[PDB]
Amino acid sequence: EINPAEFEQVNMVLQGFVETSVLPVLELSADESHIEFREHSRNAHTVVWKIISTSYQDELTVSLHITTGKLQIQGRPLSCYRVFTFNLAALLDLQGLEKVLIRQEDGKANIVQQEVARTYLQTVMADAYPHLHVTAEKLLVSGLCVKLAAPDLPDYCMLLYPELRTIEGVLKSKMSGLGMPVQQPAGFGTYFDKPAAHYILKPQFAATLRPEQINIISTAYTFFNVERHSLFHMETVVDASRMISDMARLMGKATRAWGIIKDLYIV
Amino acid sequence: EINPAEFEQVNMVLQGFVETSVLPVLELSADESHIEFREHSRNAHTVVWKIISTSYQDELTVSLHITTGKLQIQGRPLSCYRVFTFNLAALLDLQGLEKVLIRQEDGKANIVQQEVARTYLQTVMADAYPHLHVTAEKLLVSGLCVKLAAPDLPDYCMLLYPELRTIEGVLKSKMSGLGMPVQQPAGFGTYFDKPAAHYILKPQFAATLRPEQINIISTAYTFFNVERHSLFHMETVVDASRMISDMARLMGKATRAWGIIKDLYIV
Repeated sequence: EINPAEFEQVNMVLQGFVETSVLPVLELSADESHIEFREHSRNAHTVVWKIISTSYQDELTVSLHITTGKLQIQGRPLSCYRVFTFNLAALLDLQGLEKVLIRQEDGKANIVQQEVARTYLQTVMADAYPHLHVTAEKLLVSGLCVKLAAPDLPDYCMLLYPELRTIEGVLKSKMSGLGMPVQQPAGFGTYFDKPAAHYILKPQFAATLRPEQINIISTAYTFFNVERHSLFHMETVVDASRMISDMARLMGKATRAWGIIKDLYIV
Repeated sequence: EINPAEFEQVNMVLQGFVETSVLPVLELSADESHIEFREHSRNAHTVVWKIISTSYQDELTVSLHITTGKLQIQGRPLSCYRVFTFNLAALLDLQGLEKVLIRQEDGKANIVQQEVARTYLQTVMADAYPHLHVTAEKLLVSGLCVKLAAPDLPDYCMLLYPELRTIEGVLKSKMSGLGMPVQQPAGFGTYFDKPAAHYILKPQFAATLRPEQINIISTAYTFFNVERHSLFHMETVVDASRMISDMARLMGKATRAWGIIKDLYIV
């Protein structure tokens, strides 16, 4: 089989944006070692940026229509798209999140009864649910509505974005509160070694913690890192046999993610 | 406020029926003390039954179009409708179940990703999920899809049907396996007393059981009886302040029901 993402064209418009909101998303995107951005043009009505990959040939055009608040994304749904929409995701309303995650118009996430999707999230998070940050709760509920109404797609891998962005925020605040700030250079990596396939906290940082703190931080970062690396580096384009074509398999990854999120809050 | 159900007309058609399937549903319906049915006409193509209430003036016309398999229901969505569709519910496909529970055409339960609705049910049922009867699992999953895609309704009370029918089946098999068969005359009631607002097993039947068996059977039957009585006797028409206008409140009843179902299986 062949992954269809590299033959696909993206040209979508997202509502309710101002430039102050878009700048940090571009900067976050450019923290990836293969991603950079630049401003291409600016006048009174429109500002256009270009996100490019320094590895594979790829360029994403992002246009803010200032007067209307509309943010347009144009290109292919490859690495620049995956990176930019990941960092954009927590800012989006339900309509916008669905568009970036399923890459179609006329999605149906807006027909899902939100209170029923919330009771789903309440059940899985259990004693973690009241600890959820406002942004996380909204992203996870909106992400559940997107999963619940997803159309038939060849690859569901992008539907894990709400969980992975949520892991990122909780991991960041948890490590920061434990004396391990995560900031722009080095990032998470200054805290972890990687023998075999798993990341474990370096000895000097582990030595300050209890064993359950050590374990949840290491297992959370490993899951976040491996899953996000696979998405950002198009691993399922390079190896189409790894496409998540089964929604039950996607949910298997989502339930694992929910368990990590839960543990990150109750420790 | 006023409940709109008594001003509403129902005329819907359900797919894939044969007469052998419909007869027991009519007979079950006529086990209610205020409900009776009769066959009105029969030829080679169509058989028509009439369900009537002996209390309030109400008549439901049920027509089986034999050649096409279509089962038509015509009347008002009052007591005969509530009783007949309750006993019909476990027989219906997703489209049919949605029609009887929301009373509209063009529902959207068919766009819900079933595997995501299943993982919802798997999470709430926990160690009970592998114990679920085939019919119960299908009804609960289909019922979840109906809740998830329900349109804006003034009264969501009917959306508890999948849970209440499921409680009924598990309660029946559990009591039967414990020496307490539930059959057509007397029914459940020959096993229970009712002091105050709660049903408790009669002493001679309690004396054979362990305390947790006694408690779950009594709390399950109380919930089933009170909730179903309120639906069958139009309590939210008589007292419109009790309409379940909030989907969060409906889900509160559904989660309680799920907990009873769970306990009924793990005892």
